[PDB]
Amino acid sequence: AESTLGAAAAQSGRYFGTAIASGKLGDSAYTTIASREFNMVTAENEMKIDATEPQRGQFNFSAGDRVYNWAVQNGKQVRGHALAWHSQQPGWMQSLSGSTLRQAMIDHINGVMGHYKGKIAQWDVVSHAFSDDGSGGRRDSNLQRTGNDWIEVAFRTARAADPAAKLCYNDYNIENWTWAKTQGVYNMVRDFKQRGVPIDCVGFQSHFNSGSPYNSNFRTTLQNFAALGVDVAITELDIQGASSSTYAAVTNDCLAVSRCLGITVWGVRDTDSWRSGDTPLLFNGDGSKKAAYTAVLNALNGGGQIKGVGSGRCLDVPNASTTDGTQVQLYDCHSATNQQWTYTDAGELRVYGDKCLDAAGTGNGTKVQIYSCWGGDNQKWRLNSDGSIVGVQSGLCLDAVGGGTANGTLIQLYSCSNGSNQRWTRT
Amino acid sequence: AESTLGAAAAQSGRYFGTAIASGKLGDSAYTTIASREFNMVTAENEMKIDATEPQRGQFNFSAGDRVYNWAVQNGKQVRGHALAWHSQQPGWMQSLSGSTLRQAMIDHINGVMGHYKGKIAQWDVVSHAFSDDGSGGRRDSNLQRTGNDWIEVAFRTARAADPAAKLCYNDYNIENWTWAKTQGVYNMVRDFKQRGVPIDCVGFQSHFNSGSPYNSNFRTTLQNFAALGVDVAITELDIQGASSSTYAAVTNDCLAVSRCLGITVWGVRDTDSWRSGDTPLLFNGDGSKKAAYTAVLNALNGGGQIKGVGSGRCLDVPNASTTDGTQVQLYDCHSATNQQWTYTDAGELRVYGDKCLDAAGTGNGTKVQIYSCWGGDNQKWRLNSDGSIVGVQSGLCLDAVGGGTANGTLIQLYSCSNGSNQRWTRT
Ligand SMILES: *[C@H]1OC[C@@H](O[C@@H]2OC[C@@H](O)[C@H](O)[C@H]2O)[C@H](O)[C@H]1O
Ligand SMILES: *[C@H]1OC[C@@H](O[C@@H]2OC[C@@H](O)[C@H](O)[C@H]2O)[C@H](O)[C@H]1O
Repeated sequence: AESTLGAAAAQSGRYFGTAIASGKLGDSAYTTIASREFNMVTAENEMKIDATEPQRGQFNFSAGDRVYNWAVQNGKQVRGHALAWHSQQPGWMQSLSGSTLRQAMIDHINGVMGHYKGKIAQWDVVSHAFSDDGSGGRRDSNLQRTGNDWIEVAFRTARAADPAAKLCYNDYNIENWTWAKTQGVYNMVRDFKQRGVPIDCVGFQSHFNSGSPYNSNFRTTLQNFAALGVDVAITELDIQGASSSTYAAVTNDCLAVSRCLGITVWGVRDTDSWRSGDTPLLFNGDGSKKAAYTAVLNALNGGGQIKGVGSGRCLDVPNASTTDGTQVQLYDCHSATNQQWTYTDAGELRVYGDKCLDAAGTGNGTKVQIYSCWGGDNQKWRLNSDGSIVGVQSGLCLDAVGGGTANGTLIQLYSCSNGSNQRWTRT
Repeated sequence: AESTLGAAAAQSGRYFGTAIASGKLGDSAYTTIASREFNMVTAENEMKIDATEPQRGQFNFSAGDRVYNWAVQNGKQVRGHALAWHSQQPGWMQSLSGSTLRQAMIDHINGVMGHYKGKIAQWDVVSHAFSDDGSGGRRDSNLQRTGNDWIEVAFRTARAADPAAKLCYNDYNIENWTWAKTQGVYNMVRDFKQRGVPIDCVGFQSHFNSGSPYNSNFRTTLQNFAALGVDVAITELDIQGASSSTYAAVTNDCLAVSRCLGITVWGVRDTDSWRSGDTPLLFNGDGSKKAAYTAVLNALNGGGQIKGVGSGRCLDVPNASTTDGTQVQLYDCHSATNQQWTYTDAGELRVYGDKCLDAAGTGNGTKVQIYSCWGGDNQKWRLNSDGSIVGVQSGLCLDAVGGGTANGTLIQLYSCSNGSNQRWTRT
């Protein structure tokens, strides 16, 4: 299969997952998308320390089990997150220190993994243990204060608790190979593999934004870790603005690494994101597939003028007008700026540099025209492999009215039918 | 004098107003912006029929006076809206028809205008009375069903109630001259003037979006009505996406017509808008001035490479790199693509076509770099006449670190100081 992300990833033995929030499982729109598109699930918060052990020695898996059960019942594997780290610790653990904390860490690992023994594909045993100060050293936390060997102990503890799960070390800002933090983690994992410390995978948060941009060397980082004899996984992927090229680039980086088990995006819809202001996911708040969704799907499946297949004519702006509201048409192809369209990272089809292919509404018969670019979803489009061009907001296809093929035939939105008047070739 | 919208508009004897919502007056950010920028106020809902006459014969001005008092206390004039129309009628009026409704309409006009007698600059006596069906005729409402002369009667009643107020007929979709609706309204106003019916102005909602685009013939529309002997006013202006060129065009249309009294935008911040999803106003949710704000201010005030004054060097992307996160610098100006910036309608400074001048943060010293364009406010800039370039999200100026002038000098964000290292020209 290749119409959904998970199924597309499965073609190469990989998975495409998401972070599930138990509180959203009652949202039909949410579950419809999540059950259909992903085959791997990570509990967004339900399996963390405070959620699973609210009081010292008192475990609770009500929320964790609901996420786990929803996942397995809907055909998805699960990544456990997270067993031992400085963040979101319950009040009682935050106050602990020394051997007492070290013992509480061990007890927590045994309790949680024991509850889910043999049912978890991957466990983020330790996460966010390194600093961002630029030294490439450990983060100063109550756990780190118990001794530099706490991470190694956590992993040894984890292996014994559940030998069937892949044990991962997860962190962020370790994607760019030139960063000190990336090197610090690399050296630790290398040391671990050399000394025989039980670690099977390294998780890369992959939280990209202009403050910590994606860089092509992320593939090199993944390959360098894979060379150490550990699998790698993109664990919390989200990209500020959801650039189509960047999402495709990250997807292809995993596909280029044999040991990359799969990719998980941190959330379903932008409105479900912990960073919603950055609209960093693959689905909009209304549940519509974004331009980035198609870019990712295309990559997973192994994937100028815009000419209509049925007419042989090009998408044209009448008389090279730059007036907002000018409906586009079909016209004999020729070298002119009013027939030169540029597909942007945001999913727009631009002309003249700052004018956007624009849908004047959302239903069948909607006029498609040029309008000043401003970021509306009615100005975003998905370029499908079959040649159809679908409006993000409407979910409708660019359509040459009535199947017309002569010069002057107007363009509208219309239910996709795979008709020749809805298929386009880019040159 | 020329630093705020109202003051700039006053330089041509006009006003620049907004719609005020009484329920938002407790918001310090809201009132700070509103009090500072506008010299005309329209109550968004507080002076409508249901808000001023909750029961037949029982008037209530608690809501209206809160808006009125705030306006006068802050030096603004007031546009009354709206006395007789089909929308937002209280239940008791919705139940009326024929002569009973006709008298209730007259009583309402007398009651409300009497309360505000002599304190209102303009009153939208009747609003939204024409149909959008293309016939150019009247909208079917209980008022229209009382007789075609209801509008005339409303105006005659209003003149007698308060001879000091300018009486306006307000409507939408009457901006494009070619529309039947526009001409139907024109015919009515012409008839009124010819027969001596008291009408002093025509208000144009000016609600523009790709579904009902702004058209340059709007200036001829304004001119046509002005020639009838009535003033004109842009009453509820908002533009989808807040296109800078469109906002400037509309502003210039009013500035070109001597009888255009002024412009009112329908709201303060995008988040306050009745159509917030179209981010159609001049201020963002966090209260920052958008690129469109500067476009309007510039227009009211009379109306490639980016060289730094003093250094004489141009904004340059190091080694013509296209890598996200590359900090920009100053460098000898030369015909190169890694220079050549394009200011878009959305307020971006683009390079390479799809890369955006990007601020990785909001404080002083913030790195200014290139990043994929996605619409973030940290990618929007305002080009001031003094030569400064201010980041919309940060409110800080593009700054050449340490006042450096040699090649390699990095660009950052920094509190505006009018220094030569924060002044740019184009070129
Ligand atoms: C990676 O970063 C995202 C983390 O998830 C968030 O943690 C804080 C919660 O408030 C938020 O809802 C979560 O999405 C995740 O645990 C890290 O590993
Ligand atoms: C012009 O259009 C906007 C109208 O104002 C809105 O009316 C409906 C309310 O729910 C909304 O809050 C208002 O902004 C105005 O009255 C018309 O003249």
